[PDB]
Amino acid sequence: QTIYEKLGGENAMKAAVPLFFKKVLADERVKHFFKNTDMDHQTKQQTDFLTMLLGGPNHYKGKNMTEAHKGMNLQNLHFDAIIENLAATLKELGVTDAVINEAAKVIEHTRKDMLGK
Ligand code: HEM
Repeated sequence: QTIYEKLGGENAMKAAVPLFFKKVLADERVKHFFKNTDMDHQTKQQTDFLTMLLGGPNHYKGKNMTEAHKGMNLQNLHFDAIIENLAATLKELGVTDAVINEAAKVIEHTRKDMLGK
């Protein structure tokens, strides 16, 4: 069983990513980083990245997490906000706390790759 399957597979991921962006783009700590972002493109990259990271098909062709956030000098409070919004998204979509934690635990390894770049 992969975390991707536990979350409900492809239709669940396609629902979760725009709901995660709806919470990110409402969060004072991080919404402004997206001011000039093409959000259709970013929906596709982020769906492909999370799907690959959580054990679904690997079709991610984007940048690595240092390149993706290069020159943003992101701080720990920004990464906490992204995790909090993904957790709130998956909870609103009916995922149990155990599965949200498994997913967060994988994503958390990316923190050192993108902070302070
Ligand atoms: C730490 C707070 C974070 C902020 C403020 C943030 C913000 C951003 C922004 C502004 C861009 C794109 C610049 C543009 O193309 O318009 C980007 C690219 C990306 N971010 Fe983040 N991100 C953060 C954390 C995360 C996390 C935790 C992940 C994955 C778990 C992630 C995955 C990505 C991916 C896949 C891209 C796309 C790279 C590509 O287009 O090739 N980010 N991010």
